[PDB]
Amino acid sequence: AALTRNPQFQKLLEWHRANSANLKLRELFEADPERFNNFSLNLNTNHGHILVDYSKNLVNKEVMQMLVELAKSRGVEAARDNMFSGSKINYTEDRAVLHVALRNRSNTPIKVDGKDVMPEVNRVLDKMKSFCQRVRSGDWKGYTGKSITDIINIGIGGSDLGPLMVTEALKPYSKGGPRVWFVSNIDGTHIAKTLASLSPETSLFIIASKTFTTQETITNAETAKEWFLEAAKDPSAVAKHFVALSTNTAKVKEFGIDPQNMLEFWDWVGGRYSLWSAIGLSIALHVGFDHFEQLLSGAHWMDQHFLKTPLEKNAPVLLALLGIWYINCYGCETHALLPYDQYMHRFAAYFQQGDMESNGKYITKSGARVDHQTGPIVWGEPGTNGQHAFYQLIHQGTKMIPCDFLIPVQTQHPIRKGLHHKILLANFLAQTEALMKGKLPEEARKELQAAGKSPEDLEKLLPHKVFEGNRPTNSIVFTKLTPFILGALIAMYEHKIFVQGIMWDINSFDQWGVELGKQLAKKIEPELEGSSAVTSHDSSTNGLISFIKQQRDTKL
Amino acid sequence: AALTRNPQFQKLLEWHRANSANLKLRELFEADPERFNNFSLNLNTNHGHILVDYSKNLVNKEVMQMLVELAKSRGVEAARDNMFSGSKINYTEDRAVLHVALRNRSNTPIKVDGKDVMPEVNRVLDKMKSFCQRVRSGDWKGYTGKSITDIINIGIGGSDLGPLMVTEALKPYSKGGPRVWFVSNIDGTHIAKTLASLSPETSLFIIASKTFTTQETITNAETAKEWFLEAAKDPSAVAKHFVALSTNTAKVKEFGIDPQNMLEFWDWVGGRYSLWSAIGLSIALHVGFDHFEQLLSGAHWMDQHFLKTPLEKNAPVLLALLGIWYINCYGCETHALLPYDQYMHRFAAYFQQGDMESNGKYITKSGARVDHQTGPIVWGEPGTNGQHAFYQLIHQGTKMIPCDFLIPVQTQHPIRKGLHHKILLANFLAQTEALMKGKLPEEARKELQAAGKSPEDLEKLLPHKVFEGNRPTNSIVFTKLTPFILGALIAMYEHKIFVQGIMWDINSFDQWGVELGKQLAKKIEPELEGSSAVTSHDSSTNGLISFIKQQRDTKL
Ligand SMILES: O=P(O)(O)OC[C@H]1O[C@H](O)[C@H](O)[C@@H](O)[C@@H]1O
Repeated sequence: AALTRNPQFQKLLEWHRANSANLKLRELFEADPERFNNFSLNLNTNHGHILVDYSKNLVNKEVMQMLVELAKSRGVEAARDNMFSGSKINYTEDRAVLHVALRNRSNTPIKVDGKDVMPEVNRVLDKMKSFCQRVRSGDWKGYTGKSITDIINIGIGGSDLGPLMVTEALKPYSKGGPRVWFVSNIDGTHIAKTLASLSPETSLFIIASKTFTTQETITNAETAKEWFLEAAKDPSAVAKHFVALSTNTAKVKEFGIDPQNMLEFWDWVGGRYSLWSAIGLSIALHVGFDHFEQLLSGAHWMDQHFLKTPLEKNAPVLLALLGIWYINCYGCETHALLPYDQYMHRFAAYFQQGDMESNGKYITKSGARVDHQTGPIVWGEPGTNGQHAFYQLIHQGTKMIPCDFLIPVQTQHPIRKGLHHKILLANFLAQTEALMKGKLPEEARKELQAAGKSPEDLEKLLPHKVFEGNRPTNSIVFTKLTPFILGALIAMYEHKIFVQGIMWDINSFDQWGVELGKQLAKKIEPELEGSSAVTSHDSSTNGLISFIKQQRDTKL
Repeated sequence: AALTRNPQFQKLLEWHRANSANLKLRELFEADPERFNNFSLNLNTNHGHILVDYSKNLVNKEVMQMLVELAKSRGVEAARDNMFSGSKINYTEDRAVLHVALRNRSNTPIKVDGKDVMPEVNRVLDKMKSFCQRVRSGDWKGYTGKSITDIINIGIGGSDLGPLMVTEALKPYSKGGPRVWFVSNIDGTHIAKTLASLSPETSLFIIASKTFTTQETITNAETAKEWFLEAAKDPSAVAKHFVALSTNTAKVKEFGIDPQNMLEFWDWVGGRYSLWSAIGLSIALHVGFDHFEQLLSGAHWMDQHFLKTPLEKNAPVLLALLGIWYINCYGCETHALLPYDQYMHRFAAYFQQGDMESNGKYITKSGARVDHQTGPIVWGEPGTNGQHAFYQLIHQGTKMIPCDFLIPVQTQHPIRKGLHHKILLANFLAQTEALMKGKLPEEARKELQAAGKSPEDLEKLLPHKVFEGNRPTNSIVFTKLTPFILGALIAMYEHKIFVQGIMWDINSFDQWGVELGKQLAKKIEPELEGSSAVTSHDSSTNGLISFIKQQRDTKL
């Protein structure tokens, strides 16, 4: 595997072995009054600032230099330039990787197979803009002559998580827009509970699927169409109530939607990088096309920051390198995303797909099996909720857990003259300070002494009250969570993921690991029908099927 | 540390070192046709069946025997009896641990300080019943004389997660009940967006907190009171719209709440074990007291199973033991909970608190620091959604991740003559089969050959298409997700957590690790107010505060 054979990596690992035990965050800060200044980036986007403070990490000047040299030796800059120029860097599928084209506001040509993609990107955006105007204005009418009140996105994974997360995060920008609903699970609860609250006369369905063959999405779409036709009783009315977002015109036609009712995207748009494309239609419908364009513009700003900045001062590069340090040198399995923002409640779930489906890989570009760790398990809940759930384990468990804490300076709801946001900010700051500093036995002893505890009760309680500290965090703070800033943040993590994949020599852009489960499910489907025993699998699968058939008709 | 010095543990570890590399799930099933039969428990509760199939784990007869022996020699049987009898097993706080008393339907006396707690448990339950009749019938009137249509639970952590997860899971049982809302985050978005959808005339607030001084909860509660009084304009009207789940009589009275409308619980009720207490009021209001009683009865059934069953066939003990094997022998940091049920969408988040805040610990009963791992990081999303987000990494990444797959046989929504549920079940079954079996080079090769790939393309793609398999799972299948069965499931995991804590020699029932962040936040809060530079912390905390003070003025 290319990483472990790399001499710059071996140097880093050797240094970690010899010296890492001596790194103490409390002491790093005491020895260096300039530590924050030297280990943070303050990015002025001209539409707000993003501060990436990486000073509370187990690093020094030497470590950062070694990490930057490693990025250089792994060819990160050339790989990046190849992505942006439309090279077919998705080598297992022989595809370009061009989510950066979707938000290329500059309109500089990007060629695939000698042909500029920007005219077709811009054509679809124009069509999206026109459609959003028609629906949001009340002009677009349903089959009984009423304006649309509800938009229902039907899709799963990449066709669900982005639009859901973004509409949730940008909820204050949705005033006067139609309601949005997301249906994703094949579990019939999902579509049933949604349809229960809706009228066929005023509901517009958006069928979102790159392939247009995904079982959950097509089944859900068929159920929706059946519910719709039971009321409308007119096949021609489908064109007023269903729109398709796909690359696969043939399958869209087969489902019963005309290409005029389809907004297209392309094979070089990965599903988990797709919200910037036609897949973002439900975002644009909910918040308006203007705000959708600002989302794209913010991503574009971050794209240019990634493209043009020297590695040592490049935000997604530094984030990627810190992650490699913890993954490949410290062996940490996980990475927590902890946004102190209730609107961002689905941000961590989004990056579960974005990170884990990209970099949860084990074969390199050479065909070699990796002999090192690749992508981490991503998880998290918004602050302050998480503090009262799982921070006990972060402070006093036995796992090292790199955390990114995120927060806007300005709240969308400055209620009680700012009291709530003041408290929120205080907790944001205090938690990373606590994780860094800890509490020494001598400090805990004095607290117990002052609390009026007896020598007997004191000694029994003391060790439980000690915080070992030295737990590293990033703090990412931004002026306000606007559409533009959100776009910049999402793109920043997209590029972090890219940099890590290149350093591991894996393909961040394929997903062969989902195929086997789909195949085995198609085999089991027919076996569930009827009351005969199944014997064709291992004894567990067979036994679970027996239980299902036995318990099917028990009237509880 | 006790565990590492235990001879049964050292034997298990030595066996792992010598033999674990040769455990292959495919081979284990091939060699033993009785495997499912001998490595599963089919529990008949008389109100449905719960099948705990642990056969797809990296264990054999000898391993389970070694594991059960370790549980015995770590004192699991004696510790359990001590919990059930009211012994003060929460040893750092000198407290009993009696969530089992809350649902003790048998009413067998359980004594704390020589006094039976059951009369008081039953009195509060009776008051809850009365409250439910009043609100649900429409007899409880708001300040303008109208029936209540909306219930708002205000609370954090254990005062929020349980009621939220259970009302979400039991949504079908809520017919005729008032709508329920949960406000928890201090982030003012949470209360603001909730109150915007509400009428002061028809909304009832439930303030959930032991001390009635918890900062986030009391601040949110005070904001709700202010909004209410803007419309009502009469301090005496508060008593018709605010109730408390608390013991602090004076504070509740000062708030304006009729002390009649305070429902009590006790210090032996841990927050993360509290939904079974007065804290469950919002559940009982939403689905009715009868269904709440069914929830308690399900937990009671599992309590009796845990208490009376020999270890080798005791469901929560076996789950705990498999966890110890993966944590302390294989070194797996995480445990995934994957319910194939949209109604269970908050189940994993609930057990983040239940598990991580319980067992994210590092000091043993003797005061010594553990020299072994304790509680895992718990995470997950409902199936099938997770398949399209992160299962790529579970199948083809570099992490070993024990997963529990959960599903009901019968759906609450059998739409399209059961087609959706048939598909859901097929995926549930197929994913654990896939994780176990993988896909061999010989199988992938035939697929590439059929696809018409060239010799060169076949060779290059082949390793990317192989699934190594040997990834262990539990499958937990149950007749239907009723209130009773849900209660049984929650209690099962409560007791799994308890068993692991005993084996690690830690206190599952305190939470000293949340204290430091609370102290540091209280110090920072007043520092944010004015314009002056803050220099009293480390340079990162100071620099982050400087950025906040500079950016809060910026106009975008
Ligand atoms: O957009 P679709 O063609 O319906 O595919 C949706 C999804 O399904 C798959 O399982 C893959 O995990 C993803 O890459 C994707 O987001």
